[PDB]
Amino acid sequence: GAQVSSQKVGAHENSNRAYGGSTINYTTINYYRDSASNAASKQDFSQDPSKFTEPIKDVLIKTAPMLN
Amino acid sequence: GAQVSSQKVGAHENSNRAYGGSTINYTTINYYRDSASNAASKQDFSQDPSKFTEPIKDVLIKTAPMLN
Amino acid sequence: GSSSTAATSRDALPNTEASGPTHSKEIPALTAVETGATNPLVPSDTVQTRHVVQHRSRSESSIESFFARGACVTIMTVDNPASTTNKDKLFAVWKITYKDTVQLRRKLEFFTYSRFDMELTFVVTANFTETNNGHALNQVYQIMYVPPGAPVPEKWDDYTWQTSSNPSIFYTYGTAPARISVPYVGISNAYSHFYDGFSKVPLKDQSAALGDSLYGAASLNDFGILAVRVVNDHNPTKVTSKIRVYLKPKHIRVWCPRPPRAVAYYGPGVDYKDGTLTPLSTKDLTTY
Amino acid sequence: GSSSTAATSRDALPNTEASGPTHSKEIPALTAVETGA
Amino acid sequence: FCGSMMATGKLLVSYAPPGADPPKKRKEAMLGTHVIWDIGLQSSCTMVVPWISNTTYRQTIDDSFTEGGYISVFYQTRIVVPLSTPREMDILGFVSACNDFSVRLLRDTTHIEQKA
Amino acid sequence: ACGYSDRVLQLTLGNSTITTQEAANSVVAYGRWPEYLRDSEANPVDQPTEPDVAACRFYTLDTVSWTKESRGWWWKLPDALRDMGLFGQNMYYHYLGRSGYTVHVQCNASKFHQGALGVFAVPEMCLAGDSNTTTMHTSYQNANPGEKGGTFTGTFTPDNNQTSPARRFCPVDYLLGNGTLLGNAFVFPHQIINLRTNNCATLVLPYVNSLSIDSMVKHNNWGIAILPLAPLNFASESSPEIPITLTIAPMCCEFNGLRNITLPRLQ
Amino acid sequence: ACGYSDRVLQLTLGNSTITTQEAANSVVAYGRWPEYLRDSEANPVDQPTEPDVAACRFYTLDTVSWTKESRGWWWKLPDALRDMGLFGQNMYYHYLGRSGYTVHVQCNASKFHQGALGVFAVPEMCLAGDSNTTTMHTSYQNANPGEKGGTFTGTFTPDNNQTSPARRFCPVDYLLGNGTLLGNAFVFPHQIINLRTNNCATLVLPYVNSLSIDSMVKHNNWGIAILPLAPLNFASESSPEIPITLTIAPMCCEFNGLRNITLPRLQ
Ligand SMILES: CCCCCCCCCCCCCCCC(=O)O
Ligand SMILES: *C(=O)CCCCCCCCCCCCC
Ligand SMILES: *C(=O)CCCCCCCCCCCCC
Repeated sequence: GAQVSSQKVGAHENSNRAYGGSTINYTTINYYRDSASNAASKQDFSQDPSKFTEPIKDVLIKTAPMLN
Repeated sequence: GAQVSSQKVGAHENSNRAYGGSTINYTTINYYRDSASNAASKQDFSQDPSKFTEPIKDVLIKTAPMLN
Repeated sequence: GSSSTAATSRDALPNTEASGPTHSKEIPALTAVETGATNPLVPSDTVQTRHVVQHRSRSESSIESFFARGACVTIMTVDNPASTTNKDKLFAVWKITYKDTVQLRRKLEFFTYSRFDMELTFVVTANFTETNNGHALNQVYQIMYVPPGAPVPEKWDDYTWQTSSNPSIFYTYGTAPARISVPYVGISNAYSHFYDGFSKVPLKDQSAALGDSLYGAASLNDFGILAVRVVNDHNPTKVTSKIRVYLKPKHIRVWCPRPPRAVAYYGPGVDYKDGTLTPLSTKDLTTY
Repeated sequence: GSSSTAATSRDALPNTEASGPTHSKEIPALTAVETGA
Repeated sequence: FCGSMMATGKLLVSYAPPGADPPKKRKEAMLGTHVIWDIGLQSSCTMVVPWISNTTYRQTIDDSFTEGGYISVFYQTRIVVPLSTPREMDILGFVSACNDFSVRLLRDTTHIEQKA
Repeated sequence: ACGYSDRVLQLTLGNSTITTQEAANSVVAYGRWPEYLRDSEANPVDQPTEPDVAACRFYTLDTVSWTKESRGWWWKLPDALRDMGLFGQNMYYHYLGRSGYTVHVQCNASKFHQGALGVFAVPEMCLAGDSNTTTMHTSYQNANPGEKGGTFTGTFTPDNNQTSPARRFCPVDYLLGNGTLLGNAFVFPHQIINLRTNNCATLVLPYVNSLSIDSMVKHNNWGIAILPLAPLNFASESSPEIPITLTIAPMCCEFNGLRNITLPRLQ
Repeated sequence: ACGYSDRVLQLTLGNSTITTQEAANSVVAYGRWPEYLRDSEANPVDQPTEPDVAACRFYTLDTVSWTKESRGWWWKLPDALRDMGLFGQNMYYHYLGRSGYTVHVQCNASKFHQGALGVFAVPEMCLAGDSNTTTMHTSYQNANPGEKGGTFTGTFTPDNNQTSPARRFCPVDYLLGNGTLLGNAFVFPHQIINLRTNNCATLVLPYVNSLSIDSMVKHNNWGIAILPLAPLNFASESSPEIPITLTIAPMCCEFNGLRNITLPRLQ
């Protein structure tokens, strides 16, 4: 029950028949029934900051006057 | 997610139903998400030395006079 | 599932082709090094050759293979003394660099720029120093990476060793040498082995002291420090320890080849010292 | 057997687009922080 | 701008990328990146400090090699008020990152400690 | 057929043209012609200044003189061009800059003269200092001579004035002024002006650095080192002299981070 | 709908931005936006220099002060920008140049102040001299004040020192400093800063001349004249003052005939 995922490669070795290029993957297998035992996957999501940067009721159009 | 590659065999044991001959491969599995954690693959490329040995603007034809 | 594997480093070099006598206007042997080019000859250009199937390869002189070794870059000393000592418990602080030793430094300096992931391996040894029979229990060491800007420890036991964010290794004496990897962490697109410049422009309108800085220095290479301590509390018999740090540059690329260092190193720049400038020995021109 | 793997944490941030001179009623620079934005 | 509604004025907000004498006069500040702010019903004004840097990332400590340059504010005309109006007033400034901003190499902060 | 030749070249950049009738081909360092910064490698986001013909043109520096006692000369780039027309102005008005170069070294003589100059272009040409009590101490002013360049010496002479140290380079010729043997300088892009063969050297240099763009005022990307590999001689004269002239054109230069002008302390 | 307005503008050129919240629209002189010189109208054949963002950006000149006694101010272009950053350098390094401009005059006050400034852009703004014994005698130095500009006067005062004549302009305000009535200056591109209505004037000026390109150092293409059509007043104060600031950006400037830099006699 292996999970195979890709690595985001930073420094690439001089190689494209083994390392740097042809997508380098890594493998994870969970050994425990409790998910709290799992390592962190770090495959995380981002979001728009608007709930903090623009919490105003009427939409902000930046080219327009904020007050109108 | 195993990578299987071939070895370049130097000394061959007296065997061709197991070692020396029928291409000997080896296996790599990456255990970490960070590619910096990976071993080196050593599957590396070579290049022509010309950018150092012949950096001249007009092509060198060795049988010809270099100065003409 | 299973992945299975254009001139590669382990390919055989070119065969020698058979070539016979020659008499013509083709002149491979004559050349002009003023152009800046090296004459690309092979033996069949100037002697008769037989056919040879070449099997040798340049596999061991690829950049990766030339550098595929851990090299010692520093020795850090720490101790764990009695609590009754007038002297403070020694913890070590080392500014990370490959320039405190000479062998790896000389190899990297065949090039102007490089990119690599860094593998650090740590060998730890300890000994008693006072001719006493007292004993000590197995030590644990904390190796903390303190990146530029983070608080450097001032005492072996102050709050900085909490390491909530710095990475630390807790190494247990007598186990396999510790080891970590680090990515290419440079603030540039490649590490600079040589920087012909300054970190400050001195301005006319400013005092000379205010515009001054060291030649060839820049934060291009400030990587922070390693701080190391014996975690165990003070013991009645003093033990001293050494942490040897080994650096292997893996997944490496390099650019712009240079003549290698030919006289002894003298500080972290290219400076040289009087009395060390004579690398060549005596040999007469017509003596084999 | 083997499982194989929307803005993620490791995605590249947005590109800078080329932009030229401007003269108009569009006023991005003026704003009002009283709004809370 | 937190003066009264009757107060007017134009100010010049400037960013000078590093390497020259830091601006102490409007004449020099005006040669770098800048916004001339006209005070009025839109109460506030934003100057963007575009990422202009030699290195691909800067250090989070004072460091000359990765220095970032100079921010300054000048009077462009002057604050003008009618009679019966406060002649002195405050402005407040705010800073925030743009959507192209990132950080890396996690480290401890010097902003908290625990002595003994 | 038409008589075109390796030895006879014309170079034209901006409003300037160079001709030569005794060239030995020309070098493009590391095989890379100069280029503007690609969008995929870009870093400052402001619209760059690109002076084009105003700065990408041949500038001739002050001529020097080669004699039997000359040990060699060095210059740094962009430093040697810092006071050259609009290239110099664009350099000092901007925080950042990048530039490639065509370097043309000129030295003619006669069929009865002999001698050979190695002309080397070195990326990050860090030079050794004059001190045996402090390292990396050469001052900004002494590290940056501008167009007059500096010279190599055959003897290391440590500065012993610790009260007011000279803080300058002491570049020994057979150690390439940097602690490595001069015989190996040929791994750098180069040509040789050997007087019986040719009267000039031409090196086209791409911008080289570990960054896409950087501070030109703080950092020199290239050094030019000229050393006599074979000494000047002539007929049976004891003191021959022949001039050496440098002419350099910036190529594909672009600049970012415009502000007030930098006014550096140079003396 | 979104609230866009005539009165509220943002102008961005190079690394510089102007905002205004009390504009009275803006003027494009003779309906012609600035432009680079077309090939069909070209004349010097050398490849021109086009500095683009290095010079086409807002430069702010020294601020002046408007009082009840002010008779008016004048500046000439390109002269007022001759010492402005890379625009000034490109101007002096080249024989020829052409440029258009965005001129933004700034003057705010309060709802209790009053007064009105006529801001006129005049092609070939030739001004009258101070002499009644010699004509066309104003010197180059006095005709070209640079960024400080000059002023109008309400009284003609002939220079009577024939030993060492002052050789300057004596520009009378109601005669537009040139012998024609000021009430007719409105046939030139203009705006009025009337303090109850607006706090700025914006004039976009095309390059105008009887030639495609010319000597910027010899010839000013445009004059900017600012005169109080209605005098400054405030509450019941006898000596009110409010500042006037000029900010000008060159647009589409291009230059030909590069050589060593012009070093003019300006005093
Ligand atoms: C717990 C261990 C942490 C180890 C932290 C490693 C920190 C980065 C070190 C960078 C090494 C750079 C080597 C090349 C230096 C150069 O530019 O000359
Ligand atoms: C998916 O899990 C099937 C593939 C199995 C691959 C080998 C498993 C390696 C050993 C895991 C042992 C069990 C852990 C508790
Ligand atoms: C590809 O990875 C699928 C085949 C899995 C073969 C067995 C894996 C062996 C154990 C790897 C454990 C996970 C490492 C973090």
